[PDB]
Amino acid sequence: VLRSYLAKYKKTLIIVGLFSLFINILFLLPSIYMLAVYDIVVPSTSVPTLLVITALAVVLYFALGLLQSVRAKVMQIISLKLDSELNKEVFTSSFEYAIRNPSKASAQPINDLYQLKQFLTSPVLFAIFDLPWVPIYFGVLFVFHVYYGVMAILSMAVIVALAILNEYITKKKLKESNELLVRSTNFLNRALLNAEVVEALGMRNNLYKKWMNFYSKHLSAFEEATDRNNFLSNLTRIFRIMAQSLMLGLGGYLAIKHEITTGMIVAGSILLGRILGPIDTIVNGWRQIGNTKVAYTRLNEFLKFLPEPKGEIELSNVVVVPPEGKTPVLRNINMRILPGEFVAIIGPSGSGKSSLVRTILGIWLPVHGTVEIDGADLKQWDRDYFGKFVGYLPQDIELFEGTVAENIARFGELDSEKIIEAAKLSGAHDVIIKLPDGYDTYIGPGGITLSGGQRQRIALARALYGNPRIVILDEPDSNLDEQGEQALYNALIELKKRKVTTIIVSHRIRLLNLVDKIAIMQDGTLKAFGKADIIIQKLL
Amino acid sequence: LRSYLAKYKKTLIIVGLFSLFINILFLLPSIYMLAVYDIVVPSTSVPTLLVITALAVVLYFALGLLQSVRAKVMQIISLKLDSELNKEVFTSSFEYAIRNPSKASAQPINDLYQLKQFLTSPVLFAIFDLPWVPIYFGVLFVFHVYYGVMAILSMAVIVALAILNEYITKKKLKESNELLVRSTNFLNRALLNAEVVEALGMRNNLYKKWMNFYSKHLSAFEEATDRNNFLSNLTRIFRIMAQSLMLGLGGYLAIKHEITTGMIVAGSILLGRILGPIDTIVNGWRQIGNTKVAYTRLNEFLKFLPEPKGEIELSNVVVVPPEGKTPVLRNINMRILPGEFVAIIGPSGSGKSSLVRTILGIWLPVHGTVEIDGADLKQWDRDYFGKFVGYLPQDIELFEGTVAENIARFGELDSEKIIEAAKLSGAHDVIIKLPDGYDTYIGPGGITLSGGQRQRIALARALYGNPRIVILDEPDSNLDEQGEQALYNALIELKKRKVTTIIVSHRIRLLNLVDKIAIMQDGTLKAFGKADIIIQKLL
Ligand SMILES: Nc1ncnc2c1ncn2[C@@H]1O[C@H](COP(=O)(O)OP(=O)(O)O)[C@@H](O)[C@H]1O
Ligand SMILES: Nc1ncnc2c1ncn2[C@@H]1O[C@H](COP(=O)(O)OP(=O)(O)O)[C@@H](O)[C@H]1O
Ligand SMILES: [Mg+2]
Ligand SMILES: [Mg+2]
Repeated sequence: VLRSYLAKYKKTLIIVGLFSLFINILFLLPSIYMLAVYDIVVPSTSVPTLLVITALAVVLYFALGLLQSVRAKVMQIISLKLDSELNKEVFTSSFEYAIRNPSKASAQPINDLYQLKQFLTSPVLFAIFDLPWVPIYFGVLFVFHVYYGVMAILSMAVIVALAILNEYITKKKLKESNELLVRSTNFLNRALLNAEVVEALGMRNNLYKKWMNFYSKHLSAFEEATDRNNFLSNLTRIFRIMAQSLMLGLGGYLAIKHEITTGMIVAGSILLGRILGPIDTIVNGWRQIGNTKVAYTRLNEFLKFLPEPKGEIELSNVVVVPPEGKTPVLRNINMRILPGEFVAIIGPSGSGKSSLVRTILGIWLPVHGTVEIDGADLKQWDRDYFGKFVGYLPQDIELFEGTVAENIARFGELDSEKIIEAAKLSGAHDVIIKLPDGYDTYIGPGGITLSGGQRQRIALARALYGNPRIVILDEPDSNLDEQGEQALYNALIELKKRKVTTIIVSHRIRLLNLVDKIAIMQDGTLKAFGKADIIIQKLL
Repeated sequence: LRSYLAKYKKTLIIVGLFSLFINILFLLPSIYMLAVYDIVVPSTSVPTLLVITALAVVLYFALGLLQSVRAKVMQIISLKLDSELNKEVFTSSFEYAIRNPSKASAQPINDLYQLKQFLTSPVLFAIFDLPWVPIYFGVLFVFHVYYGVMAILSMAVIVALAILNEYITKKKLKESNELLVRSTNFLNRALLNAEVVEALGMRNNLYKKWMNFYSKHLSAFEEATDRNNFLSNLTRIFRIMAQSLMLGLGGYLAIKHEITTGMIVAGSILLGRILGPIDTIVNGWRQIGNTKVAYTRLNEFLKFLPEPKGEIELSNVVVVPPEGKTPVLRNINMRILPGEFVAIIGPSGSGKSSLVRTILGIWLPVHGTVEIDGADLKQWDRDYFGKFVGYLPQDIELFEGTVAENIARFGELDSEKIIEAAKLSGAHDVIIKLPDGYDTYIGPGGITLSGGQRQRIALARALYGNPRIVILDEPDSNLDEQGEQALYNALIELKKRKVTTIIVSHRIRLLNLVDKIAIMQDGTLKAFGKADIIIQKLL
């Protein structure tokens, strides 16, 4: 719905439409200064009247240019009010969207938003705004004589024809050529993440074959598109010259007879170059209209996605299907984790324990049943506020581009106090010291500039930042060393004495004692969930 | 460097000869205009009127052709340029992204797209007409002296406005573009971690951090277009006004005794062609601007361009990671004999993965040598070398595609070979339970798989091809009891196959199989000796 309405809010298009008209009227001046002169050459009044009409011409041209220059700065502001309102919604909606549709997710909505702003500022757009006021030119050429604009009609029927033809032989190629370019871009982006192994196992040429299934199909569309577009963009620019010259052909064949003023011989041809003018410039730069309309529809779809916790968690009749999953990954999960309770989630890798984690948090939505936090049904909590009360350390850690302090603070306001205790609790503090420029050390995208073991320590501090009521650690011991594990162990102990409801996905036995309740998963179903001492019995 | 590939082509002289003829053929619109006034003086009969018209039409049908061939050629020039640079950009991006992880993106492919667009665009044809503007200049002044002055004193005005347009946008187009890419890159990188973002609700927080790039892009995109358009507007109106002021002098010179009768218009027409190209240039200097950015960036991006028995040896090796000033490996000295196992243990951050990444030749040292069997400072072509090595990185780097493909390193799908590799790694047990097991669609990186499953497959890829050297960088992170048991069996079989295996792990079981052990600390190889010795001294 809002897809069109966000651009529809700007009603200045009439204010520019009304305005475009006034521009188009002054465009007659070069043609007025054509007839006005030959109505001065014959009467031979060179010294005075020409120069007034010259002054008239120059002055009106400054007025012409003035009424034409300010049109541009309006579309620019239109592009900003367009940008500012869409800018935030694009960046926020993308994160929520890239979880429901992880297959298709990139910064393309920005580049397309960028592509639109370019269209509004582009010269081709104004060439469209000049067209709805062409019937004025169609008239002034006809009021002088009927044999003239017959060419104007019959040339328009030929020029408009070529412009229409340019679409239907490139509409099917460009829309394809633009898209497959994005697929090739994304494929390379995803692959470049794994550049390390690609170089290790030298499988760059092997991936090149795989990459060619998208790129070779892009070129085949780009070649035909530009070729056919160039073929006809040339026919429209040259027909502007021939048709103008043919006006002299009939502007002489009918001017040797005094039906036409001796000066109107030329003025008639000029007006044709302007009736057929915008269409020429349109087809010449039709790719802008192409890619900005392709970029339009692309940014279009993307925008269609638009108390205090105490510790009780509950799952009732829960079935979860992962985004783009087809098959259910969690089947009939029934569990109630009381406040301040510890929970170890053990089991094999096919179990779906990270899925139970992701659905308890609310990352994944259950297709059946409900997830209740503090009895209250989840999805009623605000995503932005609910985050300050929960802690999360995923399996893939997921640190961000920024400094250590920023990361731990979830890129909130850097509270030198809050950050220290978070690092003191997680034990991350003793690692963050060693960094060149501790706490202020720059971490590359994802955390590439840091050891995975170090990353997880810092990733823990972030989880325990601001003393959350719920803590979900998903295999926080992967990549950790002896010290890092001792740190995690201490954090759990202190956390248990603070009475923080915690869930740890871990099979490390040293921490299994302080668990109270173990949950066993198997084949996407909750096989067992009871007191830890009771589960450990059943496990021997 | 990039230009030497453009300089390869000498067809630009054919562009020269053709563009030359175009400038001659562009005289007809005004010459035909003259031919009209020469019908009038004699009132030469009207069948002759349709004759010169017939001449004009047939001449224009040739004008369009010699001008559309340029479009047919420049179009072809862009393709043979692509096919020469296409693979080079793709294959180097992986090398580049390891040396330049900060600027690691698919951008260099996008810059290629921008150039191919520039060769096809109408704006480029305007540039090819400039060096023969003196032609129109000629007919204009040779006709009348006072006309030639206008053409000089006019050209100097648009050229002025055109040069103003340069150094008031040359500074912002570079920035407006550069930061939009870094805003793109930042988002993509940050969008990989959407899982936490949604969990901890820090999207608005990232937005504040992200605006340090986009707001600077907007302030650059805004000012660049505002300044550019204002100047482009002083060029479009000036062409219309300069053409009108030509008739201003065109009329004065008809009442004075001069042969200006009828060419009064032909001057304005020819002038419109002298000021024709530049008008179309400034109207779209954005393209020329962004292509110059795309040109240099892709040019800069392109500036970077027996069988092993299983003996590895490092000597005086000093390694500094990409984009770090400090060394991460300091004077590492060790030799791994063929078929010898090696455990790399040490505190987290001591530089184990670093020692791994340099043995494999991913990172290059600033000092010292990495020799494989013979003195071989990465003289191997990695495309051939990759067949002989197996690698399981800490981050378990799978790709979008089938398990089969991933295990085969996207080589030809050998129905047999994949399974033997899997049966070795123990992945075969796991791969089957997936629906249409061996031909499942693994999402990009393995999002559609449990990380615990991903590491099993990654081991199958490692082992596949019966590699001489096998490096496993912490292959037990996220492994089932069964999966850990599988890796244990895999290592046993590899030791019977006398493979030279380097396992980075501190697990109890593996240290017993591993023959020799290496202890790391502060990027210095603290120790390297027989396992039975070290293990006992770890008490
Ligand atoms: N992003 C995803 N999309 C679809 N299915 C998924 C996704 N991630 C995991 N799965 C499915 O869930 C299973 C793994 O569940 P997971 O929660 O990862 O268990 P664990 O925590 O033990 O690794 C796999 O069999 C896979 O089919
Ligand atoms: N990609 C990188 N860029 C720059 N420095 C790095 C990078 N990776 C690791 N380091 C540096 O090396 C140290 C850890 O080395 P690493 O190879 O991760 O050893 P380990 O794998 O045993 O942690 C860290 O202190 C960090 O400063
Ligand atoms: Mg998991
Ligand atoms: Mg490591």
